[PDB]
Amino acid sequence: KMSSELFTLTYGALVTQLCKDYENDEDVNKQLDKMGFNIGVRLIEDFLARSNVGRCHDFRETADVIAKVAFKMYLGITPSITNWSPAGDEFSLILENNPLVDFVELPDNHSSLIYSNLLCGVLRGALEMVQMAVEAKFVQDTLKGDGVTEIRMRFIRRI
Amino acid sequence: KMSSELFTLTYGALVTQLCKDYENDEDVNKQLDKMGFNIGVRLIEDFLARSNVGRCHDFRETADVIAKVAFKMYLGITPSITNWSPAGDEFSLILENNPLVDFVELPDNHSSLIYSNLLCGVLRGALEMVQMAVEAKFVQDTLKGDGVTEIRMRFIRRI
Repeated sequence: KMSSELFTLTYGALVTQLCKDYENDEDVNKQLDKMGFNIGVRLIEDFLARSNVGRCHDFRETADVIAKVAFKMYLGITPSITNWSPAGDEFSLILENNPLVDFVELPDNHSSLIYSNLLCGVLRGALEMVQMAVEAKFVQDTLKGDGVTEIRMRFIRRI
Repeated sequence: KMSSELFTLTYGALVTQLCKDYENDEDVNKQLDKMGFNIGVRLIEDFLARSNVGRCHDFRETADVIAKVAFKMYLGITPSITNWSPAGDEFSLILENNPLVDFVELPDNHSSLIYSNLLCGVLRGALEMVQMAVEAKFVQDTLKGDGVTEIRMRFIRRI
């Protein structure tokens, strides 16, 4: 196990490089999400090998495992699961900080950048590989002056 | 604290992006080292705040702190310190794996890529900020079929 500061600074270098390569926040958002997807498709293999979940396609069990096991294992934090839809097909992950944003305050010119957008791709890619089509999106971000960071996750369909 | 697999895959995404941006292994090596330098100049502040070292410019004490505290804290591993020069101005860090290379075997066409070159920049940038000019370079790499990964560090001058 390792503390996170070298990880967060390395992620910072990646965002910096993408900003150099695209000079447009929406393009950066997109590339972070695509990279995250590729990471998630690989990361799920590590996770399933190390965990006790096996084969399952239950959305609530999935929320619990993501929040209480995967976030802890890979980011050192445990977000809360809140704000369930009536159908039980949508939930939020609530993070007290932004785990990738220790000490990285945004320029006012970059209001549209979703700095930690990689994480949405990772969630979507990982779950695709266990036959669950989901959408993950930031709806709050402490970097933008919100009181929490919130990732909203929606179950679309079984694959 | 967090396990390393999301960190190593994120670093992988960074190397991948640089390979797309440059298509030349030497250019990638250079950019990783430059990014590492920028990271090290920031990381040293985190480290000094969290540690008991204060103000010091002793090369052997520095080797010990790097190996036994900083590597453990930021990468979850403790390299050995070996192979001291007679003058005590050069030493090696010996790593049993490549910490950033879990599951990333190189193409034969990329023999010149120093995949984890970011780490050399981090070492040099961090030490510059405590007034020590050093050179850090990979001299062995498990990714290239060597039996260990070895980073050679040389003290140049006080700044």
